[PDB]
Amino acid sequence: DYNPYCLYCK
Amino acid sequence: SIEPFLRTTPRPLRLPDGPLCHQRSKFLLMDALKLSIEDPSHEGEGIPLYDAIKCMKTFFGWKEPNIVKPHEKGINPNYLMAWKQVLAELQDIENEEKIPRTKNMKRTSQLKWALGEEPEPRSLASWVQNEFNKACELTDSSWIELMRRNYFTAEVSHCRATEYIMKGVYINTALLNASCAAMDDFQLIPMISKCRTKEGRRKTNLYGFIIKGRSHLRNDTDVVNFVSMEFSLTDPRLEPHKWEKYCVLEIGDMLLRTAIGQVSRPMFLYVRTNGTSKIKMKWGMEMRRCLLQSLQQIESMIEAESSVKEKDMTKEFFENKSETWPIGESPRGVEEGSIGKVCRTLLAKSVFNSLYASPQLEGFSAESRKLLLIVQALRDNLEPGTFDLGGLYEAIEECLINDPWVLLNASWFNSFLTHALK
Repeated sequence: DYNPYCLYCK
Repeated sequence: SIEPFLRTTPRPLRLPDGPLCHQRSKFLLMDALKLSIEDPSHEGEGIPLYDAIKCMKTFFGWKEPNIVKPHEKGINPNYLMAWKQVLAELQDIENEEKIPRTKNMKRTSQLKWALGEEPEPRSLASWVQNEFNKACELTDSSWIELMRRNYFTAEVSHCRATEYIMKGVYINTALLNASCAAMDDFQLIPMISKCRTKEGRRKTNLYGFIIKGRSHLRNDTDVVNFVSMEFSLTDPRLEPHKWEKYCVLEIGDMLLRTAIGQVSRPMFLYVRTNGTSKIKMKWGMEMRRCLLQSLQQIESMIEAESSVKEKDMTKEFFENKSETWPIGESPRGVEEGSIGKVCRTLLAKSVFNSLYASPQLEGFSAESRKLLLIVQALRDNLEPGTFDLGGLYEAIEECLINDPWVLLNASWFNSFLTHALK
């Protein structure tokens, strides 16, 4: 389940 | 630095309770079925109606249509008759010498009814996420033809979200041109896209048809009604809630070479009345901005490791798929993926914001951004002002009613929050 917000947690 | 117990820890957003949310896109997405023809080597776009008839001839299982899931708030016989009417008019086109560029349909009582001459809360259904995931994947076809721009393009060209861009530019352009040229007439518009196959050949794709209603679009805001009629292999009985706005017919039997062998599966037609506007059509026509925009987003993420290591690591990041960003979230753990996944995830977000554009999304975006900044500052231990969290949660949560994409975005935020302020 892809969630674009997880890119904020790099 | 105030005492801990006084510090405000943002709570999850509250998503409304209700019956599951329903599909509200202008056309089908993951459930779409293409009937396709291989264009000649020379190619040269034929006439939509000619291609559409050609595409329909590639299917060999057509049968007498029947209603298998009614539109609860509709006159379902009118939908069946509307479909039969489309076939009759295609037959008439077939019988003339030349294929015409456009076809105006007879204004029968069923078409006038269907062309027409929601504040109740809904809970978030899992179909929305499933849609988003499918938009992120790669198709076997490339939907775009021809810096860091080049490596970006390699990754998104076969991306399902990019099919949706091209589908939406085509339909909205047909729909707009028909709207200008034939304001009174019920015009029959094939839903067509074009792609290039793995082998290199051009392909023309028929998803179905749209009948345009009356279109005196004096203003941007003025609405044109239309009936959409779209092939699919999705049985509506799997997820009835998704299809509340639709009448679904069974129109055919399709052969699939399955993992056991050759199966017969029913082909369906998803039918519904829907609306759009001059401004909404023009925005549909602009959907290629979604590629420029997500490009800007990726170039900016590659302008962080370009001013950190004093040398742009583009050839690195793209050429080496060993670097990863956090992309998904299995309760197993945070799923990570190559820069390709990131490019596609971001495209899909940009596209879905276009496809599911709404006032709710406008509110949600403007407000959730401010809370997002607070959450980032909290996570960096920076002590941002939380004095207006009350007003902010109100401004956000009054946008959480029934729109499936907003609901999904809210649900995504709540997951981010848990991980961010763990």
